[PDB]
Amino acid sequence: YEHSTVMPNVVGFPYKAHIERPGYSPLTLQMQVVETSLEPTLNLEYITC
Amino acid sequence: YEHSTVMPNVVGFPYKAHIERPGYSPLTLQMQVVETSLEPTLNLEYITCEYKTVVPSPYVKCCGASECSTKEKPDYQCKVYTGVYPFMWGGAYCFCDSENTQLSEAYVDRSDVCRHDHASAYKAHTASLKAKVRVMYGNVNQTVDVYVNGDHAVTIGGTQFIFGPLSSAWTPFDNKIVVYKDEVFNQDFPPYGSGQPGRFGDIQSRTVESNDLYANTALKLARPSPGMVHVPYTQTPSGFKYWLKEKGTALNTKAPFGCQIKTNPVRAMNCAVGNIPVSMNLPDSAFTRIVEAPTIIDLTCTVATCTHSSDFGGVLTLTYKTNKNGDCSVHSHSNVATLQEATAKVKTAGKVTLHFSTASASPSFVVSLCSARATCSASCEPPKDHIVPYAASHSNVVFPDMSGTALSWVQKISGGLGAFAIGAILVLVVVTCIGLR
Amino acid sequence: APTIIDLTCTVATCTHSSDFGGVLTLTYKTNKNGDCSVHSHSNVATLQE
Amino acid sequence: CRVPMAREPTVIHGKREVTLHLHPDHPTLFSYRTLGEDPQYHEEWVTAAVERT
Repeated sequence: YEHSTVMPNVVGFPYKAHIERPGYSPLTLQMQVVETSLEPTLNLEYITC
Repeated sequence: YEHSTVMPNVVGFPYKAHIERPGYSPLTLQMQVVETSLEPTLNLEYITCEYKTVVPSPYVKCCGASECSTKEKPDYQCKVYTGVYPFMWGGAYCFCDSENTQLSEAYVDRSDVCRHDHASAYKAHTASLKAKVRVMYGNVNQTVDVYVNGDHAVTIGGTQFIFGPLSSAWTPFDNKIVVYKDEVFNQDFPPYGSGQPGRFGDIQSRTVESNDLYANTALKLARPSPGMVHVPYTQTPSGFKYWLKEKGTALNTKAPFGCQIKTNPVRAMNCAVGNIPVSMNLPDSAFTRIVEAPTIIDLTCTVATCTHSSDFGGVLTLTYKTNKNGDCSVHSHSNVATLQEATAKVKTAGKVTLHFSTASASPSFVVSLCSARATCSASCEPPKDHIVPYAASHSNVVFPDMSGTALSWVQKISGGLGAFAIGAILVLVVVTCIGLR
Repeated sequence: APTIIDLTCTVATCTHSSDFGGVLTLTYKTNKNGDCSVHSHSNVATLQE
Repeated sequence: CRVPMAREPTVIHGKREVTLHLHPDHPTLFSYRTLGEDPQYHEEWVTAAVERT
């Protein structure tokens, strides 16, 4: 059963997705982030010492 | 107590007859068909099986002259040749140089084995229903086999059930059928004694054991090539075999209404067509005295959630006010909803929960708890699966009831529109009145 | 799943603090006992449970 | 007489229709009939992977 939602990218924000499947009891699916590494690609232009 | 009702002829549909005898507590009666064979009466028009060309060794009466000794075997062929010089191994066959005869002969005959590999050609005219039904009232949990014609009367622990004739006489089998091994084709076989070479029934026996064998098969002889003793013939191949290759889509794969086909006692099972009228004679012992059935007051519907899914996708709770504890029947008088349970347990706390299926966005049905009533309503939801592996559990009633949000909006526009029309009519009439008087 | 009927809010006290500074009690009428989901469809509130 | 049971297909649900991922390994049959009224029958010999709807 597909279900698409959007959460706020805020660490420690107790987001609570709520899926309403007709013919079934609605299910609350709580989820939260704990750390979001943002690693960029690099190119070593040169080294200075 | 005579009671007549009609149940849909859909295998696996939990129908629930609700008999209400005045002076007695209402009794529910849930029953459902589990299998419905449909056997048509047959006449064995004839039987066809791969032929076999018997070719007796030629009677080469050389140094003389043989004669065509005609016979009466099926498609018998006898040919007499002249100026023929057999060349049996090791040298000529007789001291003459010419003036010789070969009495070639060949005739058709049923294959050595088609008691095992024949294809009957029955001709079916009249159907005959036969159903296995389960009934659950009080506690009998019994299943019986009945002939659905209105004359078979089955007694199930007291009560007597007679399943009237099927509402519709629809029969998947056409006038003529052809049963080979496990399929029953809706073919149109040629009538006996008129089979054509190559197609179905070039060989036609009246019965598996009988010996008539109308064998029109274009068996034709030809003169042997010089210096050899063959008996050449040019016979169109087994017509029966060609039927096997070009049989087409067997009825098993195109029967309407999902009618599964079986062969040995040729029949169509689980045919979901029409209704089955049911007449029931009940002894008083089955019923329950009113004074003993817990009375119900202040009955009220409140649908917790409705989803018109194929299965029971709606839960309604009834709030009541009883005098004692026990069990008694429940049922939905209307048809837009079908209850799962038949008998619910009533407790001092005025709360009982029932599960119901439906197929309308805004169903409305008079629930009946024990002996009371409550106009029941709901605002239903459509499921999101597009597919389920089980059949329906709700008569396909999709038309909403008045007071539904769909119709309520229609009522609102019409009511406002109607008032506008009335206002114009009144204004025009008043204008006409003052103009006259 | 247990069925719920006659649902109504009543907020004993709401202080829009950073944490869960608002408490609301729901009075209902069920048929049995169990557990099932709770969620606030609107975003102006965020439930803890 | 023994006979194999072919690979079960990978059903894919859809609006009022399915799309089966037939995965045979030798010529098999495949026939679907709409068990309503006046069905839409079908019968074909599948020889390789197909995506019949």
